[PDB]
Amino acid sequence: ESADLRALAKHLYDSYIKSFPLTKAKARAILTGKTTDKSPFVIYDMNSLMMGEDKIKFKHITPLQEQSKEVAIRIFQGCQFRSVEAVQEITEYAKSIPGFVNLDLNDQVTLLKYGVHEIIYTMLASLMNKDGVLISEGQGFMTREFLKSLRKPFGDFMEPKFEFAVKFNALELDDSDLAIFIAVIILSGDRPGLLNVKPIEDIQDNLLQALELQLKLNHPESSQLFAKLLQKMTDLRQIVTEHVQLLQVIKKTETDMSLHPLLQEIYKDLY
Amino acid sequence: ESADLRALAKHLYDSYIKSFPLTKAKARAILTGKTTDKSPFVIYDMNSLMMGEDKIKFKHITPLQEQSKEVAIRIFQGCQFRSVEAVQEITEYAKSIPGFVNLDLNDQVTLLKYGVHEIIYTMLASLMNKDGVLISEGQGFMTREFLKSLRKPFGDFMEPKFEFAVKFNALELDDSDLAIFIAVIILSGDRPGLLNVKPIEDIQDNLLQALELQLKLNHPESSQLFAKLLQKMTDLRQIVTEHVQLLQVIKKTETDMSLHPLLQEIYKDLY
Ligand SMILES: CCCc1c(OCCCOc2ccc3c(ccn3CC(=O)O)c2)ccc2c(C(F)(F)F)noc12
Ligand SMILES: CCCc1c(OCCCOc2ccc3c(ccn3CC(=O)O)c2)ccc2c(C(F)(F)F)noc12
Repeated sequence: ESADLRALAKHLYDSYIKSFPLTKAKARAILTGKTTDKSPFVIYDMNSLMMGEDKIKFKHITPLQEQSKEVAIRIFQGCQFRSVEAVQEITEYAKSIPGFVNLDLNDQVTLLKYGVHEIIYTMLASLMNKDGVLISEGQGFMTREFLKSLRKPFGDFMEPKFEFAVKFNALELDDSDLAIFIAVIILSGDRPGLLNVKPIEDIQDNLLQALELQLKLNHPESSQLFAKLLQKMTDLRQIVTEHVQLLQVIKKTETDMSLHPLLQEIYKDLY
Repeated sequence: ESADLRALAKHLYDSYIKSFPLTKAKARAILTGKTTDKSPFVIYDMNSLMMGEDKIKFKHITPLQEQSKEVAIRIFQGCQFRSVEAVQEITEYAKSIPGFVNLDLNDQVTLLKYGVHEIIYTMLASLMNKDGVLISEGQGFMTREFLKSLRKPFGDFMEPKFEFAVKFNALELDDSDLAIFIAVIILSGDRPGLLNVKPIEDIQDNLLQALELQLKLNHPESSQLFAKLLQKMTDLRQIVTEHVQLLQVIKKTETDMSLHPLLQEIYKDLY
């Protein structure tokens, strides 16, 4: 039913605004300059990075760890911290998705374990453009060129996400759209080790309907926007697999690395 | 006018029926012996428990967790699992209380965050009699005696809710009464961190009027039920402070640390 599907859309959007501090609308305002409260410090090379990290004078020290390593590894650690925080926000949002908490508790973990990074790259695009990405709660902007030039492996962890973002952002989705798309990703019946597949697919079918209606009602001039959005779901999967492999590379080229206890669990036995 | 207050009550009752599948009328019929045809499985001890635990799995894999830990901890974890489910139902009901979704987003989160526990205990009384509580949407019935027999910490974690349900159920409230009372509790202007108190009080004032007329009409012979009902909140606030306080001890003296990413994160400045 339309009325129902519209209510679900409205619901997902609300918990989305509640679960994710930096939305696309806000990210865009900062990137476009439209907003007015604090222009982002730009990090595009080694000297601006030092000044950006030590910029800590009027801006206190983020909850993330300090440092005592090289640049590449220090960015890797910042990506981990930030990624761990995202996971906490996505889990909170996942709980508001009608049906999700009613699922077998093991499948709730499985859908989270496999859909988390897919969601992190999808939403990370909201903070990107072809020249860089907003960091530190929209406080800074690290250029694509800088991140791409990091010694060997580290650089390849970044560029892929950018090529994805540039194509994903051409779809022009907004928060209300993304709120439903994210939910479609989490309720994926094809995740490895799911015990009760059908109940999860029935919910996804419902969200898929809500998403289609949402796309037709918010972008009436965008032909097949629904299909082209679902296609990007394959791009996401490639990002994660690629990422998982570069993680294997890093185990051979770096010394004591070790990921955060929460990220280690997600990657334990991951495709 | 009465008519508007009565129309609000009916709106609240209808939303309530949609948000909460197992109503008091339904539960009381099961707790008694109406339409004798599906007497729930009664768990009255450890053997019966495990006998019915794998009985709601003997069919298929969809419990809350299975045998592989201390029974007391496993029952405590099932309570958490169900608690997170109830939160989602309460949230959905909240959205139907006139005025709620128009409040500041942050305040909504805050009202729910502190109100849910008071609501969960209030509503659990509908599923209890002096001797036990209906579980798994009325599929099971676990005896208060058994809940009480759980080792020291866990046992006295359950009994206070039974002590509260007996005294509460003596007020003889029905679903149409409870729908309004629930709404009154959610719209409490004294929760910590509320940004706009005035509007929350204005809404609650209209609900207090609705609840009072409802009680005056539905229970004419129950002298001052309205006042006695408001007074029960002091007992609920107390029950919550106890439960929260007892949660401290549990967090400070236990092994199993695998919980639901809701209640935990939810607790903040929570008395
Ligand atoms: C979600 C990370 C987004 C991100 C950036 O996005 C670029 C693409 C990031 O791709 C990732 C995402 C997650 C990552 C890594 C490396 C490890 N992880 C953690 C994980 O795999 O869960 C790389 C770039 C820089 C930062 C920083 C900074 F280092 F500046 F503090 N924090 O977060 C960044
Ligand atoms: C809402 C709990 C209701 C309840 C029961 O009610 C007894 C009183 C429950 O009191 C509570 C209420 C909330 C609770 C706990 C323990 C943790 N929580 C979550 C929380 O409030 O933080 C205990 C008893 C057993 C179960 C089970 C079973 F273990 F059988 F699967 N599921 O749910 C039960």
